[PDB]
This record gives sequence, structure tokens and C-alpha cells, in this order.
Amino acid sequence: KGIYQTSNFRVQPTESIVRFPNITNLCPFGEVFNATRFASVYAWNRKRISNCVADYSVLYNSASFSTFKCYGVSPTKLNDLCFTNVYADSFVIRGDEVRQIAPGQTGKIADYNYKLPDDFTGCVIAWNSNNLDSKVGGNYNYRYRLFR
Amino acid sequence: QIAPGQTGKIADYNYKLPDDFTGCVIAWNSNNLDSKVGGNYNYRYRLFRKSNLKPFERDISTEIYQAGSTPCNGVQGFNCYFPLQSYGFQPTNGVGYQP
Amino acid sequence: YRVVVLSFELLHAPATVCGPKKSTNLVKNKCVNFNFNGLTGTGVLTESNKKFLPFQQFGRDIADTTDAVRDPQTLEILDITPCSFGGVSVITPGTNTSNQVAVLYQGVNCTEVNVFQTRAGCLIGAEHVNNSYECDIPIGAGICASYQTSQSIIAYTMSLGAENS
Amino acid sequence: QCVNLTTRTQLPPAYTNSFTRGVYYPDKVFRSSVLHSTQDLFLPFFSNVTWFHAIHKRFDNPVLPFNDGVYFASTEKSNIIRGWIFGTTLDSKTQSLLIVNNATNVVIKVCEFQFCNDPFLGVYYHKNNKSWMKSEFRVYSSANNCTFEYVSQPFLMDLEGKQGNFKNLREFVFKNIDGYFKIYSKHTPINLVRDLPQGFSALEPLVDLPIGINITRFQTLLALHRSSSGWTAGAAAYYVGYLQPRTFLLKYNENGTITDAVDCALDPLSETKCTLKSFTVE
Amino acid sequence: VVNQNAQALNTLVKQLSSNFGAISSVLNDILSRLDPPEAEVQIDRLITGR
Repeated sequence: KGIYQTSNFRVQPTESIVRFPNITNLCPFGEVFNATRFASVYAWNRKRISNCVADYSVLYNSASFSTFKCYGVSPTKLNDLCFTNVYADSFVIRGDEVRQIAPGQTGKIADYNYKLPDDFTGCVIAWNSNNLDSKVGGNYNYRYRLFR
Repeated sequence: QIAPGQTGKIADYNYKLPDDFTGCVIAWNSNNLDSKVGGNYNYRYRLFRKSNLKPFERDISTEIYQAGSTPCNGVQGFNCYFPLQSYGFQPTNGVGYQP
Repeated sequence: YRVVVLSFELLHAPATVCGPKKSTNLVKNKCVNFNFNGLTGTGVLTESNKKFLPFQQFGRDIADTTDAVRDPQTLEILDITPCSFGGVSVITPGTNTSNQVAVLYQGVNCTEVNVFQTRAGCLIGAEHVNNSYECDIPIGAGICASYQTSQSIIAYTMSLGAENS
Repeated sequence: QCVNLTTRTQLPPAYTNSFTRGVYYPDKVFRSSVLHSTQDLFLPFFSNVTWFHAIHKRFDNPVLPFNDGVYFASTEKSNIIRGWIFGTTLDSKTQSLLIVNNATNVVIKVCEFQFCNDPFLGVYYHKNNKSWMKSEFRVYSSANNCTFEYVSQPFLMDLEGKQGNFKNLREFVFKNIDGYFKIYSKHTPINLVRDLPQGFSALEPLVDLPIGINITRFQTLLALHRSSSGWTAGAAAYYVGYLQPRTFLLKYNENGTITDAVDCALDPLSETKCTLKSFTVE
Repeated sequence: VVNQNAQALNTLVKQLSSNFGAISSVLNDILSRLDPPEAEVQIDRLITGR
């Protein structure tokens, strides 16, 4: 006969709460590919993107790209990874020339124009410009280096 | 990648030992036998999986791994890959690629 | 085909560009596990009258334990109250007398759960009697329990003895 | 670029005493009605600081070592302080940092900079139409290989000269920890003659730069004017100090602000306070 | 009696922030970084000291 403490009761959490700041003040990645004119394969511009937040789900789920592929990193894992420097290359190349863009590739455009190192961790994006760049009579503004 | 606490394409997909596992791991070079011409398809493995496999478990499900929203319908395609894969075996492979 | 090549390079310099955020709904006056920025824990979120410095997001007590936090998105002062916890006390007579049992909680009102409340906490399985008798089973806050009269466990105020003038 | 000021005169680095200066909020932790003890790089109380000034026959823009951290205090009228130069070799051979205020935005960049022997900014033709607009840039000749850029929000800075007591006071703290530059700022008006006034002020966070470079030396940018070796300087005084790993007792009030600080090592009295973790010695 | 109890309670609580040889005093931090077999080594130091 008496009072005995058999245990200590503890209330468990019902649900988990999540709170963070806004997504505001991003880098306009959409404007990179949205730019009216792009540099030539030899003239390709290099843009330095830093100090912002990047949302890659809009580019993958927009269905606005002809071909999308990555090397060394999966597209779903980019959202959970923080990068110090992001360089977005811009240029125009032939359709059959897109296959030469990759780590340790060959060909005219790869060796004499633009090449990807074997350790390149980035991604590739391309879409058909025939509705913009190509015009009646031909457009010679975009050139390339044939010999080196 | 086969050992208590170790992770990788083996421990996380097909074959996993528990962290408390007590046993002996033995290995030897069969390259002079198992390697046949360009490859041996009798030994396969699960390349892709949607979650992590627990230790002391064997999952024979061949269901197509679907990373996207498009239904795979049991065939390869965009964001659809066949998880079961075969180890390439050749007599000329390097010590890292030898069976 | 217009091609955009993104070069991902991780150098010794600090990292800035990161993926998107979530910022789910907020809940208050309930036990939940909350994670704010790089801080995690379990407690009850309640808005208080305290005012944090605009440049100080998180607070701490003398024990270095944060009692309140500021919403990383909205500007508010939310006090962090730990979830209800306490010891489980079982007041029952000896096996020879009866098997009746009365559960008692310490430092908490009646939540989980003849449900009565006392100064020591929630007391279930007992009856409150105004007549004060000699103490039998000590509880607390000047309250004792005993098994009496069709008999059950009752909760009465501990008596100091008969009055003598 | 390679030209040096003619009016600039060399002088010995006279020293002065600081009272409580060098106290700042260590972190973002909020605390009230408690007494906290922490160790970090601080300016000891009753220590000796350096005495520099700028005027139309002595002008001081010396080089000083950054070491782990430093404390800066300057009394301003026209806001003659234009910024600071941070770098290891102070040349294009490495990456140097420049914190500058153009009167519109705060420009902060990390590039390969061409170093000038005596960088400054001149301002010409005040007279009527008071002007006070930047013209010549002697900070750097050229820049490239930029890994960082930052620009603050637009603002209007008043560069007009004033007379009498100094109406502006800027006390900053510069340090580098784990490749993170920390800047703490405080601005309050004072009535001062020379040296430093006796009082207490708590500095607040301004910006955080994850640049992650080593700075062994620094300079103090100043503005010159004349009605490029013949420019003149206005009357001003600024100070520099060296931070040391000292422990202070920061007394938090009900609102959360620091009421006063106590250095654990000053005299045998203060040591008793950190021993008891209280400001009342029985 | 009140001061002696306050020092004992305040002391007992402040020891939770101590590392006790562990990498960090927070339990979820060690579990969220080291592998299961490596974490137990560090968690034991906290349990031992605490």
C-alpha cells in the first residue's frame, strides 16, 4: 500500500514543422537562354552566376528543351546541393555537333571550338533555334573555327 | 562496399550486411575462370533502386526504376531504366574490373 | 540548336548558390518537431510579448537553451515551450485490500486521460471529498489519498488532527 | 599612379588611450537579464591606440598590418573616410579587397588590382556651387579576374564640410575567421576635443562577406580637395587598433542591449568579477 | 540552501553543452554526419560524460 512511480510520461510530437525565408532575389537563368542573340561557337560568352538561389525544377518540367543531360550529378540532386560558382556557357552549334559535347570527346567543334574536361560536373541543354536564328536567305552571323 | 556500416551501390541496392554483422569475408581471383570472352551474364546486380535495402534481405523485384512522372509500363524510356544489370567480365580487364 | 552549358565547380571559397526552399505551414499551441534554418528541436510554439533585436534571430536562456525563435520568413516573436512531460504516479491500496488504482500526474493538467485536477497535477481514478481525515497515502500540496467507502479511492485534504480549544 | 603627394608630410605614430572601445555583439544569440562570458578578439580596455589625422600640412595614409583583426574609430564631418584597401601583397599579384563608398552605393569587389603608391579621391572647384563630387580615381588603375562583387542599396551621402565639433563618428571592427570577413558598425554623435570620449557603445552587424582571402595589411582611404601631387586634405582624425583574444563580461539589459562590459584582465578587481561571474564583488 | 541548489541545478544543466570529448554536444548532429559505426563511438563519449 502506497504511491509508486512506475514510469515518466512524455508527450511525443504530433507533426513536424518547417519554416524558411522567401525565394526572392534569384538569378535570372531563364533570361540566359531567352537572350535574343547568342555568341558564336568561337565567340561563346561565359557568364558568372553567384550569390543567389537556383531553382532547376522549372527548367526540367517546362518541356522547353530539346535534350537535357548531366555528367557526374543527377538533376534531382542539384536542388539539395550548394555550389560556389556556376558558369553558364552560351553558343550555337549544328544538330549533329551537339553529340560531340561531353567529357573526353572529339571532333571539329569539340577540339577546335569547345571541349568538356573529363571531370566536368555540369549539365547540357539544347533546343531547336530554327524558328529564330535561321532566316530566309541564310544567316552568316554565327561562324566557327574550322582549322587549328 | 561489403562490410558493416559501409554504403555504396552494393550495400544500398542488392547485398547489404548489418552494422552489427559478425563474420568473415573471403575473396579470391577467379578471373582465369569466370571471365568468358566479352562478359558473363550469369552474374547480375541491381543498379537502380527507389530506396535503401535493409540488411539480411533479398529483393528479386525487376520492376523498372521510374525517376520521372511518365509511366514506364515495364519498358525502358525517358526516366525509365532497367535496374537489373550484368557485371562485365573479360580476361584482359584491370585488377579493379576483374571478377 | 542553342546550347547552354552550365559549369559546376566547387572551390575552396564559401558556397552561396543553393537550391530552392520549402517553408511549410506553421502550427502553434501543439507539441511538434520544428526545424528553423540550422536549428532543430521539439517544443510548443507560442507567441509571447518579448521583442528580439532585429539582428538577433535566436534567443537563449541562462542554460544556453533557446526558449524562443523568430520565423525565418515572417517577423514574429514565438516562445518555445517544451512539450508536456512528467512522472507517472500510481496510487493504489495494497494487494490485500483491493485492486483499485488511481493514476496521478505531476506538474501537468489533465490532457491524455472521474478525472479531477489537483495542485500537484492531474489525478484520475479518485474522488474528491470535502471532509478532511488523517493522512494515509502522501501525494503533495497538502493532499492525501485513502481507500474507503462499494469502496473506492478518494482524494481529500490532509488533516492536521482534531481541534482542541 | 606612381606619383606621391607633395603636401603629405611624414610624422611619428602618436598613441592615445581608449576607454571601453572595441566592444561588439559576438553573435546573433538573443539574451536578456543575464550576464554572459565569452572569449574572442577584442580591444583591451584602457589600452593604447594610434593617433592619425589629415589636414591641409600633415597627411597620414600609412600601411598597417592586419594580423588577426583591428579596431577602427574616426570622427568625421565631411565623411572624409572613403573606404579601406585590403590585400596581402597590395598588388595585382594576388586578390585584393576594396570597400569603397562613392556617395551612391557601397562597392565591394575582389579582383586583381593595380596598386597605386598613394590612392585617394580628389574633388575640384568648390567655391560657389559647392559641388563635392568624385572625379579622379587613384584607388586602382585596372582590375580583372573578379571572383566577387557586391553593391549596397542606393543612398545619398553628404560630403559638405562642416565647422565646430565633429558631427559624425564611425567605429568599425574588421576581422577574419574561417575565411569570413566580419564587419561591425556603430554611429552616434559625441562632443570631443581629442583622444576618445569616455563611454560605452555596442557595435552591430553591418555586412558579412564570405570572400575567404588572407589580408596581412590594410590602408585607410581619404578624400582630398583643392580649389595630382598638389591636393590638400581637410581637418580630420581617425584611429586604428589591434584586437586581442580577451574575455569580457557582457551585461544584458531587459531589452537585450549590452549595458556595460568588464574585461576579465584589467586589475585584480575585474578578475574577481569573472571569477564570480557577477559584477557585484562582496 | 537556495543558492547551493541553484548552483547544482545550473551546473547540471550547463554540462549538456559540453562536448565531453565528442565532436559536438548535439546528438542529432553526430548522427546526421558520421556513419552508424562511427557515430556510436562519439555518442558513447557523450553518454559516458553525461
